[PDB]
Amino acid sequence: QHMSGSEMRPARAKFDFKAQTLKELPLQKGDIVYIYKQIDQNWYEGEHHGRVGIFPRTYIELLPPAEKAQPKKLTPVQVLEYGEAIAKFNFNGDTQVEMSFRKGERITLLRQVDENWYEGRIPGTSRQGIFPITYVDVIKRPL
Repeated sequence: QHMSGSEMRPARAKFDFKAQTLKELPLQKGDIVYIYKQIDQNWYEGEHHGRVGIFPRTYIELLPPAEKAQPKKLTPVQVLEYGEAIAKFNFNGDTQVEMSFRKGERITLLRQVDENWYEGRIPGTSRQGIFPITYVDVIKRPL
């Protein structure tokens, strides 16, 4: 609400730095530090090993780049699957709203118009149309 206290950023120590004063704290190559406040353009301040001090920004890397694609693991939720179906009988429509298919093509279930009618499309979205359920066979209902 106040809009103050920006979040710190993870910085990586490019090299090791020896503390010369109490304000300055020691840093070792590879040591990760968090910059909660920038002392100056040439000096940065952050926390390391539970300690706080200052060091030349030229010795650390502010939020280093990520070479990993970052798969973000996975989750059982936030998922979806399209339904599958196959025509039971050859079908030859004569209208744009009505598509055509043979007695062996796969169909993607989208939704049910009413009870005996539904909308579907061929994988890849090549064709789309409506037709009676009694003329198609379902393989897997949508979740």
